Amino acid sequence: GSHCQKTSLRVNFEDIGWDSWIIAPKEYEAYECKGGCFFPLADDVTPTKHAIVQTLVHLKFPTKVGKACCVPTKLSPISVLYKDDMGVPTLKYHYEGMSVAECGCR
Amino acid sequence: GSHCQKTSLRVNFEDIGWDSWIIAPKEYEAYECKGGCFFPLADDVTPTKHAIVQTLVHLKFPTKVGKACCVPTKLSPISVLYKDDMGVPTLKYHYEGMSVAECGCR
Ligand SMILES: [Cl-]
Ligand SMILES: [Cl-]
Ligand SMILES: [Cl-]
Ligand SMILES: [Cl-]
Ligand SMILES: [Cl-]
Ligand SMILES: [Cl-]
Ligand SMILES: [Cl-]
Ligand SMILES: [Cl-]
Ligand SMILES: [Cl-]
Ligand SMILES: [Cl-]
Ligand SMILES: [Cl-]
Ligand SMILES: [Cl-]
Ligand SMILES: [Cl-]
Ligand SMILES: [Cl-]
Ligand SMILES: [Cl-]
Ligand SMILES: [Cl-]
Ligand SMILES: [Cl-]
Ligand SMILES: [Cl-]
Ligand SMILES: [Cl-]
Ligand SMILES: [Cl-]
Ligand code: NA
Ligand code: NA
Ligand code: NA
Ligand code: NA
Ligand code: NA
Ligand code: NA
Repeated sequence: GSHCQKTSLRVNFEDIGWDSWIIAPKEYEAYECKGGCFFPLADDVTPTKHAIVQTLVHLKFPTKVGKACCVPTKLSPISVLYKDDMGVPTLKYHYEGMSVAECGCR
Repeated sequence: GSHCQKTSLRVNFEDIGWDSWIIAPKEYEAYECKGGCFFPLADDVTPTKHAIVQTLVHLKFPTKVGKACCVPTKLSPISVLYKDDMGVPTLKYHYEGMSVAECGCR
């Protein structure tokens, strides 16, 4: 059963070019939503009626319409130590939208 | 600029096998979110920080991590005339989550 779930994704801030303004941490766990949104669906997929309808339409017209996507439905914040406009290391205690909390078909 | 926007998708309830319980309408406009989530991004894409971070990581490791997805971020309801458990045509005035209102990279 390769369905929509949260899997591991470690993100190094230097690789994405954010080390120019983020001092710490060097890496953090962002996770990622991976998996198919096809039927039969599952309980924790938590689909919208539109993703269900869209998946059905994709099944009958695969070349015209795409299928639903496994995306983050809830995000959690992290804390980062960034450079202030005057070079002062300032802590952003709740940097929102950085880590995946829940996944779902949308 | 092939970016994340709302495009047309007409859904026939008979094709998706929902005509067994939905009397009317035969078809309705559900729309769909289509388009790339790559950079440079746009204003109405309205990305989360995780979709931005994920797209960056995808750019540097295309085979390990997938990119962000263009998905519905807000849904609108429709009205359907369905069969009651005793065969009575009943109107569901607000059948939620059926039509796309806004799109975005998630
Ligand atoms: Cl299965
Ligand atoms: Cl199902
Ligand atoms: Cl829904
Ligand atoms: Cl939902
Ligand atoms: Cl297919
Ligand atoms: Cl397509
Ligand atoms: Cl979100
Ligand atoms: Cl706290
Ligand atoms: Cl904060
Ligand atoms: Cl923030
Ligand atoms: Cl462009
Ligand atoms: Cl951008
Ligand atoms: Cl965000
Ligand atoms: Cl947002
Ligand atoms: Cl690519
Ligand atoms: Cl992949
Ligand atoms: Cl939604
Ligand atoms: Cl009304
Ligand atoms: Cl209602
Ligand atoms: Cl409803
Ligand atoms: Na087709
Ligand atoms: Na997907
Ligand atoms: Na999200
Ligand atoms: Na790679
Ligand atoms: Na997409
Ligand atoms: Na949605």
